[PDB]
Amino acid sequence: VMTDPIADMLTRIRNANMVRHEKLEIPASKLKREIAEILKREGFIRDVEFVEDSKQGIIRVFLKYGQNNERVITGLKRISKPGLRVYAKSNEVPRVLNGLGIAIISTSQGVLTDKEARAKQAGGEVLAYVW
Amino acid sequence: RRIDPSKLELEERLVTVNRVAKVVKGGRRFRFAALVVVGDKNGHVGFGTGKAQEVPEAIRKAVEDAKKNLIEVPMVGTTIPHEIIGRFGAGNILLKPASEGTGVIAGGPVRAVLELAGVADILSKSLGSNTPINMIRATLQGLSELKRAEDVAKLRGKSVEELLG
Amino acid sequence: MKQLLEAGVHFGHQTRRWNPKMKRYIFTERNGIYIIDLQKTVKKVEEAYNFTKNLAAEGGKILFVGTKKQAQDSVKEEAQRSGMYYVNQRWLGGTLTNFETIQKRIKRLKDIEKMQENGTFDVLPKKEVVQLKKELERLEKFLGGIKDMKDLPDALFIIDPRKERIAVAEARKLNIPIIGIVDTNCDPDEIDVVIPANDDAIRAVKLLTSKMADAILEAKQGEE
Amino acid sequence: ARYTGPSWKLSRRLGISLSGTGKELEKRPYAPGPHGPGQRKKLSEYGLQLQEKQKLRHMYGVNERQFRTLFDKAGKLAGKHGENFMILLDSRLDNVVYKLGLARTRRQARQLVNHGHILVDGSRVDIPSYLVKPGQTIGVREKSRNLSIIKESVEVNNFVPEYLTFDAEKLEGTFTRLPERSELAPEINEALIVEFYSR
RNA sequence: UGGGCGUAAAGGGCUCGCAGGCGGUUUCUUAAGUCUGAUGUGAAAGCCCCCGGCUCAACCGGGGAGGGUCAUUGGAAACUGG
Repeated sequence: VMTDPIADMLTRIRNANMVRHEKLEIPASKLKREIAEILKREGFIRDVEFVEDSKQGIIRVFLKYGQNNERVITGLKRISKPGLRVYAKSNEVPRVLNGLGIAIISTSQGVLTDKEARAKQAGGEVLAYVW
Repeated sequence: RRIDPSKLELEERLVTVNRVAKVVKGGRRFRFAALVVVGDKNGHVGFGTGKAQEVPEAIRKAVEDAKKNLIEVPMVGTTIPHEIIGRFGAGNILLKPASEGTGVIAGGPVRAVLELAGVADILSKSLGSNTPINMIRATLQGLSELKRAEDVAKLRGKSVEELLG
Repeated sequence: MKQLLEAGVHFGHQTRRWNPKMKRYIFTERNGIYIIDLQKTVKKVEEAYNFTKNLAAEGGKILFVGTKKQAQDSVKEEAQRSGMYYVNQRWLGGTLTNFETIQKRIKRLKDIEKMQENGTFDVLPKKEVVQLKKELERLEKFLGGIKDMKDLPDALFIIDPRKERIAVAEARKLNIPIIGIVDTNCDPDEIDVVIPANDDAIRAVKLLTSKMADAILEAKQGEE
Repeated sequence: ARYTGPSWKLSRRLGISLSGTGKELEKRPYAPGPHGPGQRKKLSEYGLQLQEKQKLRHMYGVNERQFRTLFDKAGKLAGKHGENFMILLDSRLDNVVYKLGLARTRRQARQLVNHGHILVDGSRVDIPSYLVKPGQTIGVREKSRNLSIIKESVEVNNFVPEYLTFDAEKLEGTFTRLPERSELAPEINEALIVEFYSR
């Protein structure tokens, strides 16, 4: 029953990849907009734009698509989940899908990519992996 | 893909062969079934399932069927670029990148198609059903799944080869 | 290049049978039948025009599939005008895929055609030549289009992909690009160069195959 | 343990003249035993594994546990596995001895080491398996310089390995540098020998 | 980490509900969990790393590494908790 908005947004983007619609809407949160900005930096998605309406919402996300068909992301998963806490020391963080994939790791400094996290040497909760 | 050209001869090493029987009124007709796979050891691999009453006919049908299809099989640093999981027919298989000295590590026929890949090293493990056919179809569906990280980097405008490795 | 006036009577076709995936091609509902968006037709026919213009320089052969009633009548005249090979009635299985067996078929046609005049007649007993003659009559209709081809086509035309979805599946089984008109009940994904327009009308196939045959005759006109 | 059989027959089991290289094989092209006139049958994969390992083994004559020891100790080493493994096999004293041309075959060279004919850094070493540190000298020792067999070995000429150097006038030579894999050309694959020990 | 439960073993007959588990968004605060530095200890031997010594090896030794929901203390506020 709406147990976690972020995992919900992840099944939103994965189903969106499955249905190949140009865009979809999600309810607002700064936690959501920040990591969405991280995906905006990674470039897997073309654009994200919020549209205010009382109270929360509503962000509209535009999926990017390749020049030669093919899904831009071959996989996406949220290792973190309620009822099973997870933690990661700064040196312990995996480099998923080797050099292509990037971690989405919330830290005390904020959400960070695994490269930026390795540079900052800052540990934190691992929100999700995208590849 | 695009397309599937077949312009290079191969030794065409065999992976499996087995007799098969079918009941018919007045007896039991026999037909053989043999799987054979092709690979140039230049990063191209294909598969061929050929059944026939006669063994040369079966292996040659497997040859033409192997000729019918090929896989791009990406290979960065003389090894598969990234780890993958591949279930098929309740036949999962895991593959991982390995150190150059590690050598090829797999089951039989999947080691055969990997030798056809020409790759000098690999981690691999069978899961679920042990039958060779689904192991080959899954391993090669996984090879088809494989793509260079540099290729995906070409697909989008970020930077060439982000993370080191 | 096709003009809008040529599209002026060709608007609309199927309803109820429509595939959702082609909804982008659809403009709006009316009465019952959906109306196709004409501008998108102008774009796809434009790209098809540049593409067909590109094939003529290659010298590549093209197939003209045709099976349906009140549509097959046009492709015959358009093919006789183009000089290109064609299909009059129902497509036979494996004519594209089997290749060599069909080559044996046209070889048999060429053989019996020689049997008509070399003097095979008035030698064999009459019942046998009467049987083989009717068999040749069975040959000429199905093979009248096969007589002009031997190599696998660089591309193939189709009057209705849903009728030919298995043959289209064969061309996809190969690597051959597929030009062809597409209805709302048909799936666009099977055809790399769709032509969203009606086909059940004789004029519907007629004008499109006319503009295509004109583009081919014009592109081939340079020769040299 | 080691030697006790024909050994030449073992090379016949290989089908390859290594080692070698002086085995003729051509004198009896057929495989050893009654089945040799008949066409060869393809070996089972694991049987090909053991055949490959054994094929690498006969040139050295090394014991199973010792060869396995050099193996896993080589694998413990960082870097290329087959390179460190082959150079570990090449680090053995008796291999440097036979490659130095002191003997027609490695086994008698091991016997000459067992006699202690061969000094290391001017010091006698009766153990064939002794590790070869770079820059160490290898000689016939002054007491043993005069022997008909040793001179019979010295009189024969052969091309020197790049990693070693030698002078017959001094009857002495040394291990100048660690061998490259490119320098040696074993008939055996190394990916296959590392393949055998999968676990 | 690393399996399931339509028909192979396997969804409780159904429901009400304590304990328990989980739980929308905005803002501030707290620093429990968490992240990080420093300190104390986690014996030696042994395992691992680089070397030395019994003729090599086993065996033996030098330094380093390794190992705690560990303890003490200074910070980080995004997440979870108050």
